[PDB]
Amino acid sequence: PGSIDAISQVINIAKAHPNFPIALQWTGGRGGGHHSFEDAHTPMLQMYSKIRRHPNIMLIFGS
Amino acid sequence: MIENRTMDGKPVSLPLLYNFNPDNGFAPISEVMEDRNQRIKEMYWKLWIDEPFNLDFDPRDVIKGKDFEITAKEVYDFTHAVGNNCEDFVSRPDRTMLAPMDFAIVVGWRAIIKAIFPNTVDGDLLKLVHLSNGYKMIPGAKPLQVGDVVSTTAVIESVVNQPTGKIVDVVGTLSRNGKPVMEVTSSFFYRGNYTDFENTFQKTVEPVYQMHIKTSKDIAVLRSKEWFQLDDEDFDLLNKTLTFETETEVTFKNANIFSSVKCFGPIKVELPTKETVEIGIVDYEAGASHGNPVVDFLKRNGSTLEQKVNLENPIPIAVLDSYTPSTNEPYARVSGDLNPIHVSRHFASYANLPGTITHGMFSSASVRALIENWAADSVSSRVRGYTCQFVDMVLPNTALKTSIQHVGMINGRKLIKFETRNEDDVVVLTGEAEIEQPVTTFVFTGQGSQEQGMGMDLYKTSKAAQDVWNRADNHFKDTYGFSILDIVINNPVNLTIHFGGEKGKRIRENYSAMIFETIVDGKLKTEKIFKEINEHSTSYTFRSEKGLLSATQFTQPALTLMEKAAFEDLKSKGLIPADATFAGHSLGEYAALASLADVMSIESLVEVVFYRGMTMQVAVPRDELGRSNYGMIAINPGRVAASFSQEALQYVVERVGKRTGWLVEIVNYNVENQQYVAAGDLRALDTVTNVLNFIKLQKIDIIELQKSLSLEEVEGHLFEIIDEASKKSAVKPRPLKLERGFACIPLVGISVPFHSTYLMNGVKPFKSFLKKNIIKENVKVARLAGKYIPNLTAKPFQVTKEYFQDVYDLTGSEPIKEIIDNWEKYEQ
Amino acid sequence: IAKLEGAGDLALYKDSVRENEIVLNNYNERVD
Amino acid sequence: MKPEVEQELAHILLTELLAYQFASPVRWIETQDVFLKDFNTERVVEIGPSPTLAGMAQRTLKNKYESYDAALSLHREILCYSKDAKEIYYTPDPIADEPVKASLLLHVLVAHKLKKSLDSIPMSKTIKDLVGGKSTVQNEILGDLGKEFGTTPEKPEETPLEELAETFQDTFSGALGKQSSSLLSRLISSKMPGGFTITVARKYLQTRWGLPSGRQDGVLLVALSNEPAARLGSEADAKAFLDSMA
Amino acid sequence: ELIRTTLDAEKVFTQGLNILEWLENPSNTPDKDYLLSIPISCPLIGVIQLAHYVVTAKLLGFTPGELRSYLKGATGHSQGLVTAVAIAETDSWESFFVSVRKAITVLFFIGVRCYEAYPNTSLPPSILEDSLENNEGVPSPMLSISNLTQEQVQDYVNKTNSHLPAGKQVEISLVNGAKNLVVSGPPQSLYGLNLTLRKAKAPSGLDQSRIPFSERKLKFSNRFLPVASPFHSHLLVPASDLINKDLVKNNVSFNAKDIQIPVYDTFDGSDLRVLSGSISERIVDCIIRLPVKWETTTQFKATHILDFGPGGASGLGV
Repeated sequence: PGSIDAISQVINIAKAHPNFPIALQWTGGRGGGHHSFEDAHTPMLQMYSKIRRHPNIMLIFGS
Repeated sequence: MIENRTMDGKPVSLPLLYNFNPDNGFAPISEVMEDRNQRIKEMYWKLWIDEPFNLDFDPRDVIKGKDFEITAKEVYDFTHAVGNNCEDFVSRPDRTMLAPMDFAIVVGWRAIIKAIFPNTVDGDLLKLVHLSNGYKMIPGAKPLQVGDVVSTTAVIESVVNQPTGKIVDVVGTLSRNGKPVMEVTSSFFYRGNYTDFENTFQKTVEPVYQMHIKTSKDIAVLRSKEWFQLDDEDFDLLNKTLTFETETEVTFKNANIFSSVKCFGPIKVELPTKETVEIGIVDYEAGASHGNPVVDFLKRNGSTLEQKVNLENPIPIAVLDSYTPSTNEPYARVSGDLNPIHVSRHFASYANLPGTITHGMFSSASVRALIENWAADSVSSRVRGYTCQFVDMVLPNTALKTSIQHVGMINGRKLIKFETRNEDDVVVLTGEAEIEQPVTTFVFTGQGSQEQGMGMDLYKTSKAAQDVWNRADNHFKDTYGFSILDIVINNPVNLTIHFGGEKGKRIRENYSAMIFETIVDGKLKTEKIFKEINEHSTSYTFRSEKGLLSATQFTQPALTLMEKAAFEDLKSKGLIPADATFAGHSLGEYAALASLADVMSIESLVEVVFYRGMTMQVAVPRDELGRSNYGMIAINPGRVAASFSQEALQYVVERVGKRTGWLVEIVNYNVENQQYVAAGDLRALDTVTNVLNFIKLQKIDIIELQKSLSLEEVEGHLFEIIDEASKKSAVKPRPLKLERGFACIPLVGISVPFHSTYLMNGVKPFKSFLKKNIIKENVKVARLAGKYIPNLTAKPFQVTKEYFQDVYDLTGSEPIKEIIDNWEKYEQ
Repeated sequence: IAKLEGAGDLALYKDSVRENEIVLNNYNERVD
Repeated sequence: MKPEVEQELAHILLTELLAYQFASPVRWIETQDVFLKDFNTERVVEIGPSPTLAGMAQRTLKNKYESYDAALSLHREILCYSKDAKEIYYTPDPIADEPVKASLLLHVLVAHKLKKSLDSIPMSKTIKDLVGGKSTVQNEILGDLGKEFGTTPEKPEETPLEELAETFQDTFSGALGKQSSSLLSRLISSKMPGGFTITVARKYLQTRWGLPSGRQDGVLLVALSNEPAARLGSEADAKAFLDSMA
Repeated sequence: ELIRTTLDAEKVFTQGLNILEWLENPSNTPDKDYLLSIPISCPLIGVIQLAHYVVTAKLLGFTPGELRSYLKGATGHSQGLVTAVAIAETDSWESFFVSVRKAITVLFFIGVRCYEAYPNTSLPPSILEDSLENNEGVPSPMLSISNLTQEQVQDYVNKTNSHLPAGKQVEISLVNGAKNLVVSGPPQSLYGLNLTLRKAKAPSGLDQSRIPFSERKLKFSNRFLPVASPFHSHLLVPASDLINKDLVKNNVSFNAKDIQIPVYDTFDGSDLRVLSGSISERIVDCIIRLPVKWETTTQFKATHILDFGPGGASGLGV
């Protein structure tokens, strides 16, 4: 996911399939290749709490 | 029947007596009525007045209360009781604590209420209704401060028996250091049947009424009236303004017929100087009459000094919810209105009231605190009079819903009108307030915006504009043979005046009289403007390219009228404060003085400003066609460099003049370090736009490299920068197209250096023209002093030596210097 | 825009509608 | 000084001030600083066709009167005659079945929780704007939209109802659901359709006006936002209610 | 009783303090504008806390001493530090009303003496109608700025305080979160600050998803609080001295040996039980003078936290 709205869309997919593992590859705009306009930190601080409510989401940081 | 809530704790007892007659057994109990009203008074006297009890004192006589020192303690308490939060009453540092005007009743009460106690004004105090209370600040007087010692004096105005009861009208006068501050007006009602016409009277002070005697069948009417005594019978009344300061004693014999009518007072005339003088007395006396004819006359044939004018549509200000408190003990503590019907359930029940009712004065103060917050932008001093009608009674813990409306104007004061309703939707309070507008300055624009049809929207609608334009247009038609309205509406390219006929020869003599003075090599040189126009001339044509409305002599008076007509519309709607300060920018000053100080007539104003526009057309030699060698540029000294100030420009420009020997000066000081205007020789303006084009790019900071680094080498540095631009700008085509540079923009159209020393020469003729058109008699000093801020001296106009001295230093006038020399015309 | 053009944070309202026209051009290129 | 004389001299001075006025520079800096400072003018009125001197007063006030004004708590008004006439003169100016939209339902749910009319809420406005004060009601609205539409965006009280209505419109299908159903159940029973319950109230619409299930719900939701509150006598009146709502 | 004993209370408490009457008979209750005033709202917010601590203790079949034995510590935000220190004294139902009496009297002198120091005056209606349309509250001496770092807010107050003279200057008063702040000072001066902040905030219906992050307008809330005094401000320093005097007169002191859990000072975060000076004098400084660093306060470790405060969901708990 690029943005907060996309992180919300991932959470909703991991809610729908609570046993299925889901690697949430969070990337900030500072990444090489096609990139977002997003900070690496700010959106994680806002959504981390909500993400960790779902144990099937394995949370991977890059960029 | 006992009151426990008294002045000194010692409870107070009303002995109500009743005859028990067992012989009459249907109705064995009968109230003793003999000296019932003088038991009820004795009780209320213990509760209200602080003197030895005595009801043998004449109502007609003056009542005087104790001197009352205001203290922060008292004012603090009072404001919490009524719910008045306004900042002016809180103790902050520096500024002094004000008292609310409501506080007047706390000072007044012991005096005011004593007026309903006498034997001759006999009533059941338990059935007394407070009908209406009012405050009225005497004009000029500052509101009550916190150190002040305030004398009171109250006077019974009317005692009048009506069918339904007796109405007592009292007028309390608060005084500080010998002078009146405000009048408190209370109307009380004793319900009953009174036939006490011996002890009934009316002793008003009528509002001042003025008559302008214009005609001879106005003077012939006044001479018919027995009551118009003059000291000098031969005295000439024609074109005089008489003011009648009149008071009317009236005794009664019946409900409607008066036993005796008496009107009397000085008749005053306004002198040329606007001081008043007594030249007469009103002395009307009558027996059994139905009217005061004197006041009936002056109402129709005269006018009051102030006139309320209603807005087209009332404006809703707010709809607010005050709440009456659970108990009426705290209002009663600060006020000294210990009236038992407000605190004691038993006395309330004995007066047939629906409960221990809220004091009316509490409701009045409460609502006046909302008027003061929503209509005076929470500034105490602005609320200037306030008058309350008590309609229905209010019980504790009620939800009052007051609707406030701006309804009208009176001589710059807003005319506020409110009503208050309870939850049942019943009117409880109604009232009015006069509220000053915020401290105001009017500033009249000068030349620049001069568009076709300017001011013509306001000429369709406004009666007051129409007077201004129609008066001016008729003066210009009969003096200079053109309509200024045609010019403003149609903006023609050419305009031929014709000098045909009796009326044309007169118009031609007006153009031939107009002279200027220029420096022509050697000396001053008197000339006729319009040199072509001589006694054999039959026409004269005014030409432009674009339109005559952009030709200064037509622009100058158009612009000035637009403003005078805008303003006279405002004044007619009541929107002009009496104390407003004013200034105009350049030509602005004329509009401003015609408007706020009636110095000139309309006819004289447009003459002067036409001659001004004419003198500022001809002062420069412009040989070629409509093209001169002078101009003027607008400078932004912030844009050239952040450290470049009004000390930098005042040097650069003074040096460019002293160096190149070409006239350049700063003429407008507009906005500090942001807007100046320089005017002079177009060449010397082309150096200044290059010298400033230089210092922008070069970044050489005058103040840094000025007195700090190199002393009197600044002149060395600068003369170098001047001489490479100066001798580059001397080789242009004779009438040099002037272009713009980072800091400096050229003002298009302006072809003359007005506001410079260049036309200190063309002043004698313009001075002599003002002296014809500005008469001494039309100058009211009161109307200029400390209000008019001239352009010459940016110092509020004053008629003192230091002001004359200061003018001489800027002007070098001999008619001024000869006044300073013999400033002992203090001995007339 | 029309409210604020009645008279910063206007160049931002302008490139928010410039940007929507880039996307909108792709959608009606897709419908074609 | 005798008034006759004071007048003579004022006449002289006034004549000389005007005479020389065009032969000396216009000191409008010092002038501004006389009426802005030494009179504490709370209101400058520029009489003139354009607003030149009102522009100049605005710029002069900002440049060197920010710290002076704040320290007197002196609010100042700069009014041109040409542009601000209304301030100066005091004259202001004053049948086919369709499942319910989210944009209506959201409007009604918010309108009902604020005790306010279905048009006094503009849709182009955030939930934290409408109840800015009380934070309890804010969350209580978010709790209601939570039950009603299920899944919300992130910070829904920062996106305007207009904008947020769309985000719901996608994954919702004209379903009244938990919260809205429970609000209508109260509206009918608690108000005085004295005997006629939901089924009897629905059939009336469907028979008299010709409105099936989808459109039926839509009318009931507008009834919830225009709650009668006052006791109403009989069906005759409660029929006249449902007529005005439809 | 405390209105009669105080020299000129009755002039402040116009409509009295008979809270029995107001609850028994809702219609003889005063108006919501009197009740919000700090003289009558301080002590009554004390009551609502102590009341919740009662209905808690009773329904668990505890005496107040037994409930505070299970507490590992207690603390309070702003004026709650008074009903915290009172709970740390309590023991049995009989010697409970002596703690309550002590709490209420401290909370009554704070409410009285602070009103007299800096009273809330009427704002011009121009200011009021401007605040309501731009979705700041009714102006008040207390401005809550959500979603800005303490550093970012302290800039906007230095800007604002540059133009203002000493006794009108605003200051950060509560530091509730990293990005939750409350600025105290005169309501004119705070309206000043809200102008500076209107510049810097983004229109809510903009969409900044396509702008580089470090060029986005910051998206934040500023809102006047519904209080009537500026707590934790230099404005109230006059009162400090007069409350210290009117506790010695009502014979009210909190002593280290009587308070039997740690009570967390709301500035340092330290324990009150460890002090050289008067505990009562410090609890006044902490409400009147000193700011509230809530993070350094609530730096104790603990599995559970009980919020007795007013507001519930809206309260200090959440």
